Amino acid sequence: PSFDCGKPQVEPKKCPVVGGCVAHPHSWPWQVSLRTRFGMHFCGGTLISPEWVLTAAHCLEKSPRPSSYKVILGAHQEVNLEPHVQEIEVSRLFLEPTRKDIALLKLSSPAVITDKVIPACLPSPNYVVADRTECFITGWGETQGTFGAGLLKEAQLPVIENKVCNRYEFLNGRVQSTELCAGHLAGGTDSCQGDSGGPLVCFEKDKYILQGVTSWGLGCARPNKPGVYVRVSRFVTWIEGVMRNN
Ligand SMILES: Cc1ccc2cc1NC(=O)CNC(=O)CCCNC(=O)Cc1ccc(cc1)NC(=O)[C@@H](NC(=O)[C@H]1CC[C@H](CN)CC1)Cc1ccc-2cc1
Repeated sequence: PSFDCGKPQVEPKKCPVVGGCVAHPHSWPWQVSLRTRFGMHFCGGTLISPEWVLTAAHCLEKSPRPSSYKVILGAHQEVNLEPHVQEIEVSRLFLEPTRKDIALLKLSSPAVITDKVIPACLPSPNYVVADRTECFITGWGETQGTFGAGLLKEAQLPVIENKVCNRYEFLNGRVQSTELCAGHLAGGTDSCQGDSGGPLVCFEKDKYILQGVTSWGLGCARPNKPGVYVRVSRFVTWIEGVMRNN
C-alpha cells in the first residue's frame, strides 16, 4: 500500500495563518517546516518527492550554505515536536534562475513516506487556476490574535484572478503572471509571517495539487490586500528538470 501524492490519510477538515482553523493532525502530510540548524522555524515548504522540498527563495536570504538548513516532516506542533517527526538535513539549494521567489532543496537523505509524510502533486505546466477557485493555505505562521498559535493551521481562500488583483483598489499592478492572488478582500483570513515558502493547494478530482507557494503581501489579512503566491504551473518544467538532472 504505497502512498500516492496529493491524497492525505487523515481527511482535511474544512472551516469555511490569520483566521482559518487548526488542521486535523497529519491532514497536510506534505507540509514541511524549514528550520535553522538549531531547530528554529522560519519558513514553510512542500514535499514534492521523497528527496525534494519546494519553498520560497526569500527563505534562504540569510545563508547560501545547504548545511545551514534543517527540514521538519510529519509535524503538527511548532515547538514540542512529536516523537515520529522526521528531521532531515539539506544537501543542495537550487534557486529559480529567472530571479523568481521559488527554490528547491535536495534532502541529504530520502524522507520515509508514511501515512503522515506524503508528497504533494504538481500541476500541469501553464495551468491557470480559475477565479474564485477555493484552495487551502497551511502553515505555523503568525495568527495575529486569531487562535491556533504553535499548531499547524489551515485557511480555505478563494483565488482572485490577476486582472482583478492588479486593480488600484488592491495590489495596483504589483502582481506578475508568474504569481497568483488568494484571499478574502474583506480581510481576516490570510497567510502571515512564518507561512512563506509553504503550500497553496487546490482539490482536483480526488487529490490536492500544489498550485501556489506563499511569497509576499501588503501586510496580513488587510481588506483589499490579498496575499501573493508564486504560480507553480509556470515552474513545473524547471522543477522536474532539476529533480531529473540532480
Ligand atoms: C535564520 C532566518 C532565515 C530566514 C528568515 C529569518 C531568519 N531569522 C534570523 O536570521 C534571525 N532570527 C533567528 O535566527 C531565529 C529564527 C527563528 N525565527 C525567526 O527568525 C522569526 C521569523 C521572522 C520572520 C519570518 C519567519 C520567522 N518570516 C517572514 O516574514 C517571511 N515572509 C512571510 O512569511 C510572508 C508570507 C505571506 C504573507 C502575506 N499574507 C506575508 C508574510 C519572509 C522571511 C523573513 C525572514 C526569514 C524568512 C522569511
